[PDB]
Amino acid sequence: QISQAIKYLQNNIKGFIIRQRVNDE
Amino acid sequence: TRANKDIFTLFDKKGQGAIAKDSLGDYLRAIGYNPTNQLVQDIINASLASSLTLDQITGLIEVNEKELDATTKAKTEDFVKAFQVFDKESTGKVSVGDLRYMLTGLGEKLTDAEVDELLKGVEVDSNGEIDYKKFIEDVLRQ
Repeated sequence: QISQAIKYLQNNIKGFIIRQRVNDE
Repeated sequence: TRANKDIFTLFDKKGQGAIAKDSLGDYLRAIGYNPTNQLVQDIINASLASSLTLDQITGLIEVNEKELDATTKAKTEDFVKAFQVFDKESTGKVSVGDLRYMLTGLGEKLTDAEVDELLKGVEVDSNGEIDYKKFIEDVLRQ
């Protein structure tokens, strides 16, 4: 199902956003 | 397991030798994990002041090594079918608008700000489309 796949992707996106932010900081 | 790589100081810009307990999730993300908010709460809720020292955090990570490491095992194949749902012509591309829809309207619903931050460096073509396999690869790169 898509809901589960999207949730898993969202967790990884949150990770990615923070890692990009730390790089920019 | 995941090294600090001097990230702790960015979370503690006030020389406290500790960071906000509510920053633990983002700290874990910064060093390389991808926890759900729930996992973060299970870790803390399990001697834990409004703040945590680096040593306390390191202790938490060692105890939860397997569970945290399990959040870094996603593969591109885990998400292709989800994007294929929004792939009109099976071109391997999704419109930036549909991507925002997917991320803010479904699942855990990210905010529009989070999606703005995510897309900052994501290439969008002349048709307003994104190569989703390439996008997934970028998001998952360690």
